[PDB]
Amino acid sequence: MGLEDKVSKQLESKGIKFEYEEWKVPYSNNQQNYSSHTYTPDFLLPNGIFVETKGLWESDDRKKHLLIREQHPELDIRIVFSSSRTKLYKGSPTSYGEFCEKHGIKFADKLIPAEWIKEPKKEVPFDRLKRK
Amino acid sequence: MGLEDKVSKQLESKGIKFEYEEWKVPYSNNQQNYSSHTYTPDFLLPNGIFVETKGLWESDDRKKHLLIREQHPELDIRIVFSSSRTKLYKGSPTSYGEFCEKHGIKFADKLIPAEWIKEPKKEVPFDRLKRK
Amino acid sequence: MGLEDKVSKQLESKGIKFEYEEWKVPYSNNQQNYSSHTYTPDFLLPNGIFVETKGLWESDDRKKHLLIREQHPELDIRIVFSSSRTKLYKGSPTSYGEFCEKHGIKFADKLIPAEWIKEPKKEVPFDRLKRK
Amino acid sequence: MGLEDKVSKQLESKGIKFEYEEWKVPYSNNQQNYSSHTYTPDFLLPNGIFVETKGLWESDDRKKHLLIREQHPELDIRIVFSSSRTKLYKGSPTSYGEFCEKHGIKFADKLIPAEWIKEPKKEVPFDRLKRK
Amino acid sequence: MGLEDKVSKQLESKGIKFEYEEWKVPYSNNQQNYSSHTYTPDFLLPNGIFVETKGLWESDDRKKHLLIREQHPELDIRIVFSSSRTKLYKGSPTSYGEFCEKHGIKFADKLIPAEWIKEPKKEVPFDRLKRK
Amino acid sequence: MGLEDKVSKQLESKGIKFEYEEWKVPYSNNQQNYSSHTYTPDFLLPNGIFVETKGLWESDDRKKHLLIREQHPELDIRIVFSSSRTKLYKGSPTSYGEFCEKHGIKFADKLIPAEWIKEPKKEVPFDRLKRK
Amino acid sequence: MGLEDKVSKQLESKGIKFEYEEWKVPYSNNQQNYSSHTYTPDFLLPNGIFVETKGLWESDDRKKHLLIREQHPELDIRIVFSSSRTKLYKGSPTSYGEFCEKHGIKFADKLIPAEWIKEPKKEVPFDRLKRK
Amino acid sequence: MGLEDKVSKQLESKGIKFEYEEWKVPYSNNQQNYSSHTYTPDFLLPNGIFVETKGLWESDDRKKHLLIREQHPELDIRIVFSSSRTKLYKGSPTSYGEFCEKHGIKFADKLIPAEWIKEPKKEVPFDRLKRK
Amino acid sequence: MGLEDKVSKQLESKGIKFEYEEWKVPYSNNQQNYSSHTYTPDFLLPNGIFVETKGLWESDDRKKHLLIREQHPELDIRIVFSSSRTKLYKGSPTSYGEFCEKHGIKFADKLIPAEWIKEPKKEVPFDRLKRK
Amino acid sequence: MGLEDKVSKQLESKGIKFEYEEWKVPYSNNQQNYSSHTYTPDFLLPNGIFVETKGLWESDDRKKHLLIREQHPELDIRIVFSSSRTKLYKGSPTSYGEFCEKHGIKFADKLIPAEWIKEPKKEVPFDRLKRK
Repeated sequence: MGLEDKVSKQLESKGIKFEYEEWKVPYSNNQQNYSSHTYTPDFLLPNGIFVETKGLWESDDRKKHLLIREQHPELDIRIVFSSSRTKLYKGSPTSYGEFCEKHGIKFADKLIPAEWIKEPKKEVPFDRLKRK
Repeated sequence: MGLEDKVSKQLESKGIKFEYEEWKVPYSNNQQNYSSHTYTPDFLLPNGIFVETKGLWESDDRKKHLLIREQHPELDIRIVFSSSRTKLYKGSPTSYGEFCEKHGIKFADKLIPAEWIKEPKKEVPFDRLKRK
Repeated sequence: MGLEDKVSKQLESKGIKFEYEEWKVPYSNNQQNYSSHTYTPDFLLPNGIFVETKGLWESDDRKKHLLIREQHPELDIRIVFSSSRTKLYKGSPTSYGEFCEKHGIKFADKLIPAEWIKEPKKEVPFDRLKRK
Repeated sequence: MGLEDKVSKQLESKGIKFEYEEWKVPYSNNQQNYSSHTYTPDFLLPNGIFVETKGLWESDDRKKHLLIREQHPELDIRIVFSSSRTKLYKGSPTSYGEFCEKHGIKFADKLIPAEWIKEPKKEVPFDRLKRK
Repeated sequence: MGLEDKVSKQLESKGIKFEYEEWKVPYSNNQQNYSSHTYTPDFLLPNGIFVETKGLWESDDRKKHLLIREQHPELDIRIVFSSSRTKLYKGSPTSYGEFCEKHGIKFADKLIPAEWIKEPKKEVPFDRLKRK
Repeated sequence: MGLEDKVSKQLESKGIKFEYEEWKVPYSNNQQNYSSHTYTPDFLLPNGIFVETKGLWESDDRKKHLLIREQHPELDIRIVFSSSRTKLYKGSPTSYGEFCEKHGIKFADKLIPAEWIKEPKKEVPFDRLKRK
Repeated sequence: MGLEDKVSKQLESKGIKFEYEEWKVPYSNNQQNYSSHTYTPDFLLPNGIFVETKGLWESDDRKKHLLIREQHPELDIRIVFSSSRTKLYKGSPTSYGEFCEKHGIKFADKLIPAEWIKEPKKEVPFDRLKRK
Repeated sequence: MGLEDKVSKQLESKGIKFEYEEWKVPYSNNQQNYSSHTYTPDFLLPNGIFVETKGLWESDDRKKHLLIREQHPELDIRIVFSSSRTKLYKGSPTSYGEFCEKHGIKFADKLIPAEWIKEPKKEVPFDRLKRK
Repeated sequence: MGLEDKVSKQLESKGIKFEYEEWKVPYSNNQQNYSSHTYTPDFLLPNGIFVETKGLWESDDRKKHLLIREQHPELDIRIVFSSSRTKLYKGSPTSYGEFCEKHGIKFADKLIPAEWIKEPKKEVPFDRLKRK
Repeated sequence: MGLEDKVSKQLESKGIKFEYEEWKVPYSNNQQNYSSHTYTPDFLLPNGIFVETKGLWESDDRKKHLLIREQHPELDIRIVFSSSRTKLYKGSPTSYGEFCEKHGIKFADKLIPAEWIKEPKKEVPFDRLKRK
């Protein structure tokens, strides 16, 4: 390279004992791959609401939930738990419920609340969805 | 499913007509992949300063220089441009130099400032480094 | 309620003439009201980069962009301004470009940079998109 | 468009095989979608102070409050918590009260302070309100 | 006052020549009176949109507009100007238009844009309004 | 009206059926009235320190003390409480002292700290002050 | 003191060659003087508005203005610049106008707006003010 | 000024009965003074660290430490209290320890941690200091 | 130098009794050493996760962790606390758990979650890592 | 530790082939060193102010001024350049003047402002200084 070379020459002219393309700096490049996936709620109420029954709620499941929320604010996806009191990880002070309150997720225990069922209808962008 | 069953039965008991796992919600998983690579500075001065000559500076090149600054603070890496007055893109008001200034990247034009070569020697962690 | 009755009790005893749940405060919210829309970028490069040529870029087209970004992080969308030098509005110290830089939106001026065109190809989830 | 045609021109000449306005990005917004609602505080004192006795105060009843505030700055609404000591959610360093203080919401515990009752009377725009 | 007196005595006991309720500190107390008022748009389009014709646009008029926006986000009130180019105050660099863009107000010159008229209908809370 | 007329005629020309100034939008004008008053500290020590005794500390009292701190920084005003351990409201975790600490209000209990009385004399702007 | 002795024996018990209360670290403690001062606005219209004409307006005069603003919120003081277009200082993307806009300072260009002069009179706390 | 003249002239032609420089606004600007004060750590460890033991930690001394950190960043001064638990003041919801963490001050309880004792030496500018 | 001479004559031309290049203001310039270091995680599961057990965990160990995090983003390092319930430090409203939650650090209590152990393996950059 | 032991035990019973303290993570913590350096203002005005004239203002010296401000807040050091317009560096969109305003440094062009010359005296700690 002209510039690269002109520079080495500059160093050589001053009798500078430098090192040429000898050392390498190890670093890790974080690529962000976006893999596209699908998530199917368990029940779709007539009023447009979506309900997901969940017994055990893994970290994957949670994150994925949150992703679905960020990317699709037009959807109402709520979770019915067997025990909203269950703790995220054994020994942890945080439950499925709390974590739900935190990121504002509507949830309930054992059965879909009558309130939810009786809620005023809202359009669901089916065209945006993919049926099974 | 257990809890699932119960829910669906609840729904049927109230005669609510619902859709059972009919639709899938598409979403993309923002995966952060971390691949790893090496960066080889052009010259290593006797005082410990690493210098990279650079005619044309690309986008990748920039990000890359930035990852390294974060992942390797101990290392002193500087750029020497054919022209720091060059723009990142056609019509772009922002220039190489402005950019490096904006990120704390010491740089210069055409040749290595004698001042650089005169700065007091500093240690270099050859251990953390690999060779060619 | 218990707290409610306690509170109404203290007041009653104290002889505080007061009104219980008599008035309703007319208020409004847009919480669960997301109307589905579409945004057709101007160009789609093979490597997958979307380009949106914009003359005037008002404060609303800005909101829409940040919006579409959050909802579609899997897509690469940049802007070719007629002038990134333009201020958010006459009377602002900030320009279109500076906005884009702060918000990490890739942009160019008048024409689509060659660098962009020569970037390494990445996938595009056409399913998640509707074709005119 | 001119900019649009210029951009498509450069690309055409350069031989860049590209797609012009072919795909639409399904996105969503709640911009102009405000559903009208009502909030009935629990008590209305003669001096005009509204009091809302609240046991559990979740992260949503919070949003509604700040909301109703902005929209009705002319009204005086305070909260009698069963416990302002409660944290926003188990796992938070912040409590109900501290939230209220930061956001400038007047609050008491268990009972309506006498001080409140004895404050100097101020008008109330009953027209702007619907009575149950 | 017991405490007040106990303190003076304390000062007297130490033969401290202090001054008693002699000086006053002048300060101004800013009361926030909320006067309730009304604002009548000039035209109400069938699609729920409100339009206000405006020739001259005083500071009062502006502020009031903004108030109406903050307090009633459920209403669509737009302004048709004779000259959106007119400057706020003579000599000023800011126009009715710019000020409009700034606070995101939809405006137009001389006539209601056909686009506006053709916009998709939206409910108007008449019950919330007061007719003339 | 002129521009008004034109608009309405435009509307009629397209046969659009509109409502002409039919409804008024109610809103409250947040007026900031600035009344002015005086504050009379209980004692003025020979060193320039103003002291206010205070058994029970009300809400008005607090705000008032705060206006003065802003409007009159030069003046050194301190409170002496019968009990700084007292709460602002029943059940309130927050106490007088905590409050003054939170706002930089030097205070003390029962009696004037001899340390105060011992602090070096500072000027007092009697000019800016009024007498009784 | 106890802690000192417990700490010095600990050191000594380990044979730590330390230095005991040997060196004095110098520094400078600061207090704040308050010089009473006065600012004479240029004009005082019949409605109360105080107008101050201004050509140059450096950071120094600006600060003093904001200061006066804090201490005297009850006063309406506007500025008539020879040119609000003049930047705060050479190089700044900001001007006197924008600065004032951001700080709530009501400003104008060349002459006192007819609008100001018409605004409905409001009382002035001449008590708080000193006459020339 | 020319601006002053012009402004009044326009005021005159319109016949506005204004007041020219007839009133002064009393405000108080505050100057800052400095005291040549001196501090004195308790112990001076071989590795440079200055350890100061502290029983009751007055907010005053708390200020000094803040100053010294700043004024002498070349010095390492840590604190060892009889209790890093003690609260800043009566009823204080904050402990000395919290204080030090908020400002980056290294502390310890009862005796000097061995980790500190073994910490690597670092020059101490005895010239910038004074001997007892 | 020119400016110096122009400035000194100006002073002299006014008869200003000033002092010329007489005093030297002392200060301390700082550089930053970089000591290469290493941290040995406690366990390394088959899927890549590095687990580090922890009882006490003071600000010092916390910082080091965050540091390691910055420099080595490609590494999954979690912590198993004896009790995440333990506050960062006495008095803090925060605990090890919440701290980690806020900082993205994946933590657990008492033992290594079965979930972690099941997570799908991911590559480790052993190049970047040194073996014991 | 007991925690370490327990964690591995559970790992063992489940039969997880893990690696105990088998890998070190190379990271680099950086220490901070200080140089006893000395600065020297150009002129020392009677009122205390130290005026330093400056032609080309290197970013290096820019750092020093920052340090000195901090390390010696008891001193007033201002700058007079041959141009407060000059840019920090080649292609720099920032002027020396801007620099000083961002850090609160008082500057002037060509000669020392008379305002400075007439500014009220303030002690100068000649003891904390050294003579040329």
